Amino acid sequence: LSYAVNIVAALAIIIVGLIIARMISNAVNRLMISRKIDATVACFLSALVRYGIIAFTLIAALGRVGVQTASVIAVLGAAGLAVGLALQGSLSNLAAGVLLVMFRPFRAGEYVDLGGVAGTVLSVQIFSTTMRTADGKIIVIPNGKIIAGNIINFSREPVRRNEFIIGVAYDSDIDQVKQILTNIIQSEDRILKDREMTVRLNELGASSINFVVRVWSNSGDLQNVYWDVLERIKREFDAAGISFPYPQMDVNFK
Amino acid sequence: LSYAVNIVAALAIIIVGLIIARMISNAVNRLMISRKIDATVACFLSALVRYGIIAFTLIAALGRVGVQTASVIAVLGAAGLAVGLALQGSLSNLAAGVLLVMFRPFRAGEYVDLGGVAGTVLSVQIFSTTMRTADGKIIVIPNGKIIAGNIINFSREPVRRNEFIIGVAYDSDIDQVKQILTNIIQSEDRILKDREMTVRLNELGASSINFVVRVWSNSGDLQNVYWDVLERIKREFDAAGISFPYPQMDVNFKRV
Amino acid sequence: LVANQALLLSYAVNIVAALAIIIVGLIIARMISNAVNRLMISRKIDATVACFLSALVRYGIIAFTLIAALGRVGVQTASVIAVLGAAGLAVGLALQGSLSNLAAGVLLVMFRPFRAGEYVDLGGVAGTVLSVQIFSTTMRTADGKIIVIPNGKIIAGNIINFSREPVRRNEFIIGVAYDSDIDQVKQILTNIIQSEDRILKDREMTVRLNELGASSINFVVRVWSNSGDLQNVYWDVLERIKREFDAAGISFPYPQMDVNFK
Amino acid sequence: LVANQALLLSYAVNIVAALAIIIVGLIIARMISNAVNRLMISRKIDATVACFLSALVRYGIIAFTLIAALGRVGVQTASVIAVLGAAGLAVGLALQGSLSNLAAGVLLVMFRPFRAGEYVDLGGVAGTVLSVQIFSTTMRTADGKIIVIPNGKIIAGNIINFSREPVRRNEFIIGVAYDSDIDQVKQILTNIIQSEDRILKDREMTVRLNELGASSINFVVRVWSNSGDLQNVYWDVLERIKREFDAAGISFPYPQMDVNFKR
Amino acid sequence: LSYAVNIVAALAIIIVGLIIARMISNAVNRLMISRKIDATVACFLSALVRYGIIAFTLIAALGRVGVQTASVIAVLGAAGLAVGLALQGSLSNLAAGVLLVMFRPFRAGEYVDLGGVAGTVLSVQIFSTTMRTADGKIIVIPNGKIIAGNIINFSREPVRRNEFIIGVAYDSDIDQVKQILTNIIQSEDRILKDREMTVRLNELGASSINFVVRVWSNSGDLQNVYWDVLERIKREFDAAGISFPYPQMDVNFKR
Amino acid sequence: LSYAVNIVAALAIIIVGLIIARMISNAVNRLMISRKIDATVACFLSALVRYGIIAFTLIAALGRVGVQTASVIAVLGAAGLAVGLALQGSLSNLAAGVLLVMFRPFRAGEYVDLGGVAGTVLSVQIFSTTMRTADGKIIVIPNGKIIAGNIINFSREPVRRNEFIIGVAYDSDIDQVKQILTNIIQSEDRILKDREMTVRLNELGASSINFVVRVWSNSGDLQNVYWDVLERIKREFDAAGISFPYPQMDVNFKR
Amino acid sequence: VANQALLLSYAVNIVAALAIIIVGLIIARMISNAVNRLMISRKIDATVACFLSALVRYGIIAFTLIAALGRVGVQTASVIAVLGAAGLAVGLALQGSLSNLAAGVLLVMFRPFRAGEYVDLGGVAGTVLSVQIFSTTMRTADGKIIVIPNGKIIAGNIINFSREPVRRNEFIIGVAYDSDIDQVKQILTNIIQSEDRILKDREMTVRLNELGASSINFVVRVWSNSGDLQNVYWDVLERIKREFDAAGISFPYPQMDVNFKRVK
Ligand SMILES: CCCCCCCCCC
Ligand SMILES: CCCCCCCCCC
Ligand SMILES: CCCCCCCC
Ligand SMILES: CCCCCCCC
Ligand SMILES: CCCCCC
Ligand SMILES: CCCCCC
Ligand SMILES: CCCCCC
Ligand SMILES: CCCCCC
Ligand SMILES: CCCCCC
Ligand SMILES: CCCCCC
Ligand SMILES: CCCCCC
Ligand SMILES: CCCCCC
Ligand SMILES: CCCCCC
Ligand SMILES: CCCCCC
Repeated sequence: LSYAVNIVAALAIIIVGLIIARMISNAVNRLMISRKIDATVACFLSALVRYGIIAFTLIAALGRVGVQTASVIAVLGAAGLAVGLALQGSLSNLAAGVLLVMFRPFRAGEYVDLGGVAGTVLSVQIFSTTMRTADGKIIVIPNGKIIAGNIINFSREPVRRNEFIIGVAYDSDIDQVKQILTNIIQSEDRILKDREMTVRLNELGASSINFVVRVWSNSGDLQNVYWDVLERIKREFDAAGISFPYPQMDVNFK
Repeated sequence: LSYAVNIVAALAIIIVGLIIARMISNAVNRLMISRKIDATVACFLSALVRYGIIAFTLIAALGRVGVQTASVIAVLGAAGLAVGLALQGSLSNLAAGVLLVMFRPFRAGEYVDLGGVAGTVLSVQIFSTTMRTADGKIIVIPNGKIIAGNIINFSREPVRRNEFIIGVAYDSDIDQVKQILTNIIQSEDRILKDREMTVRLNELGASSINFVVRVWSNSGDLQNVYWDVLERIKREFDAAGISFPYPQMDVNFKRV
Repeated sequence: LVANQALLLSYAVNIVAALAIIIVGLIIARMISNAVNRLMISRKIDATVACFLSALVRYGIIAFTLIAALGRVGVQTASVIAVLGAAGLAVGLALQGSLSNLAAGVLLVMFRPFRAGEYVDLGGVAGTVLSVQIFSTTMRTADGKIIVIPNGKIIAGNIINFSREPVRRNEFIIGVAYDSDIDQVKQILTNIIQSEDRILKDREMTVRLNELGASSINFVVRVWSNSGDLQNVYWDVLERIKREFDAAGISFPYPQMDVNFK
Repeated sequence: LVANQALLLSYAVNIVAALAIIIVGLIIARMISNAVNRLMISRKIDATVACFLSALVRYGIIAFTLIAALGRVGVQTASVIAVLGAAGLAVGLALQGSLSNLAAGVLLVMFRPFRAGEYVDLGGVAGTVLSVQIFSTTMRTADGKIIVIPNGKIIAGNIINFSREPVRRNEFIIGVAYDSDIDQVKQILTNIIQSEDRILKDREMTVRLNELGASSINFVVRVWSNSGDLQNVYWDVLERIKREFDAAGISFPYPQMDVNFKR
Repeated sequence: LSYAVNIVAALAIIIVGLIIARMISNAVNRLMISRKIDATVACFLSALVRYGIIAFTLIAALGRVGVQTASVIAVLGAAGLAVGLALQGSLSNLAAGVLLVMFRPFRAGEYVDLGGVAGTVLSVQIFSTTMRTADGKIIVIPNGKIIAGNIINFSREPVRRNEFIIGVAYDSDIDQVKQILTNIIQSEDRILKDREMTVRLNELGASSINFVVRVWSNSGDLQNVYWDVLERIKREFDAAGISFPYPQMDVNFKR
Repeated sequence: LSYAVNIVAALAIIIVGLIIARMISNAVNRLMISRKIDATVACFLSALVRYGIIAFTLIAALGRVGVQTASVIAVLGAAGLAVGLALQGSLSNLAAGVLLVMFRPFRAGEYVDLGGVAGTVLSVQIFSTTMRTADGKIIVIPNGKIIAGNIINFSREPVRRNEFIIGVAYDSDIDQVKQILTNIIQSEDRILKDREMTVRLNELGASSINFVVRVWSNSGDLQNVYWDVLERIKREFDAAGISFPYPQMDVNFKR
Repeated sequence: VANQALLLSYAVNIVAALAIIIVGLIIARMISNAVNRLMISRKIDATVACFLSALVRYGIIAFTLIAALGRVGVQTASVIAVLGAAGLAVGLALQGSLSNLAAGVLLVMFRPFRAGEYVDLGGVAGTVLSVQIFSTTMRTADGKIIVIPNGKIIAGNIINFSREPVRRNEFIIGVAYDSDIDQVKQILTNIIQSEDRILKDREMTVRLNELGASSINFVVRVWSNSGDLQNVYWDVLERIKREFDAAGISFPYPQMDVNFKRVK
């Protein structure tokens, strides 16, 4: 009879194998964490070391009860592949997560645009990243999607550039317009003077002459510099009698 | 002759194998559920443990009736692959379902936007999620599709931000306009005063000066704060003689 | 080789055995694969799922049979697997789309996101479901067109169901001249929706100034009715708004423009 | 090796046997694969399905034949599988699109979402179906263009069929000036569609104020007719709406604008 | 020592195999071309018959110098796969080329639209098709791309259909307008009279009443029938005092 | 002990194999280049012949130190596959490069449009093609991308066709307009007279009658013929009192 | 306790298995560094030499594990299967990065752009800062930092604004329908003749280009050095304005002929 002996041996092997798997796979895990390898990378790789051993164990254990060696590979292969398909997206997001943490194209707290979606990063989870839009919406984007696309970071550079486009009537003095605009941006102290300070006639529009003005400020200042400068342009041009034209039209009666 | 003995043995093995499969695969299932592993994950994995054993059983059983060991693998392989292709989408939705339950980017009852489709979540089924739009339509979105895309959640933050853009005639007093607007948002108690309260000249438009106003309120209040504040802006500006301009045009006459 | 006929009829026996095996195998395949099919159908498993799975049980046995049968005429065991493998794969590619539609068909039947007779929108295509066939779903548009959409395509996308909820919501946006009394406009609109008995009064009844438009003030009105009523409530309420505002001297403004002569 | 000719003609026998096997195999392939083909066609299985499946039965046998034939000249059994495998795979890739179109062709014939002669819209392309070939479908547009669409592309997408239903629905949207009598407008329109005998009276006959437009009030009119009638019912009804409204002094407004002068 | 004998045998086998490959693969090629099988199909399939034999030869030849039988399959497999990837697009274009030749959805000289690109087909090469646009641009489209998409053929039907849409002022006589238009298309002999001849009030536009006119002519005539008919519509309506309205607008003053 | 002998033999085999690989793979390379096979094709294929031999060498060499024959295949397989994935895009661009050189849908110096990007081709590198836009931008497009899409060639045909669309007021004499336009294109010698010379009333527009004019010139002339002809149309119509209408509108007053 | 002949008997294969792993790991280190130095010294790219050396390393660890696990009875096909799966798992996870890695090499190797050049990579323009292992960083004209994956970059078009030393401005000027075509051209030609930053040995187009709805449109095309392009446009444009105003050439507003009626 002595089938009983193989059946208990098969269980013994499974038990001994499961235990020797736990320890070898923790040993390797501590070893990589202590060598400053990423926690998730060390985790993922240790999990493989674990199941590699369970696999070898099942092969030997099922082997002793006559289950053939190719059959175990085939079956486990299928199982692995089934799990593989189910875990596929997550595995990809997992990896992206590691790379975002590892290379930090953005950091929690930075305003970014990830595929036409902008807001301030809260956190980068294992599989996805959370951000808060300027108006309090919480957006959750999968890590894989993020890393496949462009990452625009508004916060990384300390200094940024406003552009104004102002339209004035076709009969404005080009010199006066420029002078006034230049005075405005000269007197604004939040405008960096050691950088570009463009003030030019840019376009001959349908109903107006368009002047471009480009001026750098610190990120923090950018918003208010625009608003403040714009209000001055309004008041100054009104004072100087420079017209902001409405839509124009020549009409020919019959 | 004694082929009969292999044929009965083959059946015996199938029967004994099917029974020993049931129990080993339930044992492992209860073990996972009791260790607080997800019900669907524990189910999926147990189903594999089950068929792994049926596979080993069929190999040994068909083996004893002379069907070769590689033939059984090939055939079962093909079958598995056939089923694999058919079950592929669902398997992916199944997994997404687990992750939505597990990480709860949204919860039943939250207003969300899943790929340009907005409404309040009813439930997250095994393969798909159901929501009701603001006007009573029921939308059913596959879980996989949801988790591949962005998940905008309107309900998660307690505090949210209205923006108003008001256009006034080019001859309005910038100071007056701002003052009035500021008085309106100061006197509204549903507007959080410890947060942003922006009131600025924002744009020199074709026919109007455009002021932006940005003010935070609780999610619940957001809708009505907008409506209420807007109606006041109208009445106040009308009282103060601030003009909401119609489209403008300078026309220069001639005769042919 | 006239005289060398001991090893001749010797082959004949394998050739007949090979046929015998094919025949016996084909018969034992039919029965085992029907037995399994009845077993599933009787255990309340879907007819198509039970069919699909039984078909596999069938060909698995024909495969084993061909291997053994071709085997006894010397065709090697790996060759039969390779060849059948290729054949299977060829059929596999040809049947791929259908297999996917087949599965979607099962799931639409099984979970019924929609039911025959419901107005639905499947990927920007709306109409009333007629049936869900094995591979595709048929619907009739509001104007009598028959659209046939593959099941797989349906289940991959969103399914908007107009019919599932018993109660639905109309939105009206009405534009009135900038000199209208905000209070009067609201009052009139509120009277209209109060007096409409098909408008559910225990639900939202919004009437608000919504937008300061280029040429008009825009009021939003939002009011729930039963699905069946929704269409006619809109039409009826809209006609009243027209007649009432006209009576009250509330102007629906045309496009506006201030023109400055030069 | 002049004298060493015992082992020479010894190879000749395998070489002729190899050819004999190829020949016998090719012949036994032809017949077995025709036998199966007639069997399917006679059992009312599709001609193309029966063809495709028979072609596999054929080459399966040629494959077994080549293995045994090349085998008897020492070419090893795994080598033949590998080589034929590659060849098969090469052909596989080249034939892939067609194989998919072939299958779609079968399904279009088999389920007939459309039939030759029906006006259909296949992925934003409309016209009257001429035929469904093995790999693609041909249609003629309303203005005489011939479009050829691959079968696979057709079956992956929506199939809108204009011809399947016998009865279809016109919608008219008519804009009248803001000072029109809502009752009069409706009455006139209703009279027009009542007196049109090609408009089915047992079905919807909607005539409603639908939209308050920028320059006009818009009335919707919806009325069912037989497919054949649909075109002319629209034209005929529209012309009447014009003449009737003109007679009744109901104005079709031009674009409107209030203009406020200054200097 | 006698390794030298295996090494020469290995070369002998390679040489004998290469020669027996050439002939068997030409024999098969002539057999197919003579049985009216496509030149490219017969070529492609013969090339496989060739390398199948070189493969068997290398296996046996490398075998007699001790290189194991699975190793040769693995290595050649890899090589084949490397070439496979590089040749993948072309193989697909090759096949499309065959099918375009074989089924001729279009023929050289026909005006066609292949995926929103129109012009007159010059030729269908092995991998791609060349056409000349109406204004002398040469477009080269890959065969695979062509066969995956729609093929609109303007030249296949002998008879085609013009549509005119004419806008007239809201005060035009519907009967007069129709009559005039009908007279114009009746008197045009290049307009097929046994086919559709639609002349109807089609649309109540913002500034005009729009009449549709639909009339069939031969492909060759279509262009000039349109131009000629259009000029007559202009002259006739002007003569009859039917107005082609400019953009309209009702303006309501104040100040 | 005599493990040392296998270890040195293993190295000997690697060395002998590497050397016999170099020569066999150069021999094949010269053979192809001398038979007028493309330099890149001959290169790619020779590289395979090389590594095939290194593979056989490693199998035999690692074999003699006890590393099993299936293990070497598996490992090298994986390595090959790793390199395969990394080299995949380039391999595809490589092949496209060959085909663009080989079939020359365009040639350096031709103005072409490759997927909505136009300019003059500078060169076709191994993996990508460089062009200069009309305004001095250098665009670099991967070869694979190019060959997958349409290739519009402006330079290939020697003769090309201008189309002018001119709008004149609704009260213009159709005959006069045509006559003037015809005189203009008759007197232009850079307009080929043995080809199409269309001058027709084409469209009844909202504010104007639109005449189409279509006339062929040599590629080189096309640009300036358009400019020159257009300026004449302006001066001639002004002289003849033919009006280029501004936007039109009928306005109906109320109070 | 007594059955200890076959007990310590296993211990030897277990220590041998470890010995093999250790000896294999060490002989892997050196062989894979030896190959790495060999490539780097032969002027092979640092990343290519790295990637290939890493394969040489693990190939040896693989052979080592097979032999080591082999001596403790773990069968030779099992080790291949298991390592295969592991490799494949890692393969999938590393797939995107592997593709970006390769693109990184090719961008460095062929330099379609160089740090400091203004480029447009898939409708995104700015000046390149650096090309990292997996991605490229650029700064937009207004101070935004964009990070684009290398693979995405090489799959698409690369427009380089900085590579050519000479570039071409186009001006389109609209003048009233009653302007003298000759005068307009003459003035424009004088402007571009007198601008010294405009290359005179190259195209200098000034033509009537379009008969627009409300204006005649003249095109002007003129080459300058990359550095000059911006300011040449601005300067030339301002002159066109002042000159035309002086010469009484009108920049027309939108035009319309209006035909009055009196409804009743
Ligand atoms: C290889 C994993 C150890 C951490 C690497 C950190 C790299 C920083 C790149 C900026
Ligand atoms: C394989 C033969 C079965 C034919 C199916 C017919 C279906 C008819 C539906 C209209
Ligand atoms: C095997 C049949 C299960 C059906 C699921 C029902 C869910 C609504
Ligand atoms: C393997 C290094 C080659 C580098 C070639 C450089 C081409 C510009
Ligand atoms: C599929 C779920 C995996 C989660 C690991 C934390
Ligand atoms: C880690 C769990 C694997 C199966 C998920 C469905
Ligand atoms: C739960 C049913 C099994 C899947 C076969 C389609
Ligand atoms: C074919 C889908 C199977 C259903 C499992 C719940
Ligand atoms: C039922 C027919 C099988 C499909 C082969 C194309
Ligand atoms: C008809 C045989 C297939 C040929 C592929 C190019
Ligand atoms: C690629 C050619 C296939 C033709 C089958 C009729
Ligand atoms: C037929 C040539 C082989 C392809 C290598 C680019
Ligand atoms: C990539 C080379 C293929 C060329 C065939 C003529
Ligand atoms: C020639 C280098 C091989 C590819 C590794 C990135």
